[PDB]
Amino acid sequence: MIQVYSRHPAENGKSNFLNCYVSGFHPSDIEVDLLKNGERIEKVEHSDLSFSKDWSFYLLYYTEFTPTEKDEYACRVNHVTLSQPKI
Amino acid sequence: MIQVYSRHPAENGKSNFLNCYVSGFHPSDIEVDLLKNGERIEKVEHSDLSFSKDWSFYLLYYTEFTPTEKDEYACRVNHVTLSQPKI
Amino acid sequence: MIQVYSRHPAENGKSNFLNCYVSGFHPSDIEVDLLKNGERIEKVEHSDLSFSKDWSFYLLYYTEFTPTEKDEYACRVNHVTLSQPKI
Amino acid sequence: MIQVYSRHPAENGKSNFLNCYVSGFHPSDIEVDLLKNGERIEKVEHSDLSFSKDWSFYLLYYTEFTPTEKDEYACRVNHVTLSQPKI
Amino acid sequence: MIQVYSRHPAENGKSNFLNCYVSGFHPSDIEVDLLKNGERIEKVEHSDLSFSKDWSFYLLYYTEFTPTEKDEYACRVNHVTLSQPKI
Amino acid sequence: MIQVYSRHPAENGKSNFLNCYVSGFHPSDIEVDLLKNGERIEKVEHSDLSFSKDWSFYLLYYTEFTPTEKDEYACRVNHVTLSQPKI
Repeated sequence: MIQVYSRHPAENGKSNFLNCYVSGFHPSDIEVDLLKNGERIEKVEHSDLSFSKDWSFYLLYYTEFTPTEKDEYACRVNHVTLSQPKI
Repeated sequence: MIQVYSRHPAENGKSNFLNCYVSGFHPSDIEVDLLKNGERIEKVEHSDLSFSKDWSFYLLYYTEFTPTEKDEYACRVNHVTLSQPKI
Repeated sequence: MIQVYSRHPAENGKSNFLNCYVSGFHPSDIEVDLLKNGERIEKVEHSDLSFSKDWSFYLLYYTEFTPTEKDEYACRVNHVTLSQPKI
Repeated sequence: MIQVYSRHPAENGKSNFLNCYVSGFHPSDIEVDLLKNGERIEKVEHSDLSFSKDWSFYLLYYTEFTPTEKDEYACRVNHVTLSQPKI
Repeated sequence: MIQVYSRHPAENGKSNFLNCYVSGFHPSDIEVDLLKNGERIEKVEHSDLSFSKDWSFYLLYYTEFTPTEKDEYACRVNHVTLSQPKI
Repeated sequence: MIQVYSRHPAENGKSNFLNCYVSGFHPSDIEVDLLKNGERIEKVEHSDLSFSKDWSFYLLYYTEFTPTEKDEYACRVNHVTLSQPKI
């Protein structure tokens, strides 16, 4: 007998907002599961749940890397109000 | 006997809004599952749930990488109000 | 007999907001699990849950790395108010 | 995996022979069985294998029991030979 | 894994022979069994294997028991030979 | 893993032979068993294997027991030979 009681009442402005510049590897809210709720299981073999192997931002082989850039970031944010009254 | 009680009452402005620039690898809200609720299972073999293997933002072989760019980011946000009254 | 009582009532502005510049490897809110709730399980073998192997920001082989850049970061944030009254 | 190896090579003159007088309750070679060889059985309920309840040779109610008998037992057995050579 | 190796090579003149007089309750070679060989059985309830309840040779109620008998037992046995050579 | 090796090579003239008079309660060679060989059994309840309850040779209620008997036992046994050579 397994009983699970999961509650997530409220979320306000969870993630990734009001950003001038976002880049790169940013996966979010990803759920990978096997036999999350299991009862009376004889066997389970050869399970592979590897998310990734190698993280390399710059991987160059016999390369000539010459980027020229002049980037100006001038984002403006005014009067942002977040309210979560709870009674 | 397995009993699950999952509640998600409210979400307001979850993700990825009011952004000047978004790029790259950003998958979201992805669910991959096998036998999430299982009862009286004899066996389960050779399960592969690998999400990915290799993350490489720049992967170059015998390359001449010469990008010239002049990018100006001038986004403006005014009077953003988020309200979640709860009584 | 397994009983689980998990509660997450409230979240306000969780992560990654009001940022001038975000880059790199930043995955978030990722859950990988195997047999999270298990009862009367005879055996489980050969489980692999490796998230990653190698983290290398700069990985170069026989490379000439000559980037020229003049980047100016001038983001402005005014009058940000976060309120979470609880009664 | 259940393996049963039952051998009964030889029987010679098993029972109830060369008898002058046999009477009464003598049942023989009676086998009563339920699920003699069973594998992976979830449940089994309300099994009744009672052979008998009450043994009463003389059961009399308000009876007048007056038997007169003159019985002579004069059986003769000569030169009975039992041979079971085993090589 | 259950392995049973039962051997009964030889029996010679097992029981109840060359008897002048046999009477009463004498059942023989009676086997009553439930789930003799069982593997991976969750439950088994309410099993009744009672052979008998009450043994009463003389059970009389308000009875007049007056038997007259003159019994002579004159059985003769000569030259009984039992041989079981084993080599 | 349960392994049973039972051997009963030889029996010669087991029981109840060459008897002048046999009476009463004499059951023989009776086997009553439940789950003789059992492996990985969760539960077993309410088992009743009572062979008998009460043994009363003379049970009389308000009885007049007046048996008259003149019994003569004159059985004769001559030259009984039992041989079990083992080499």
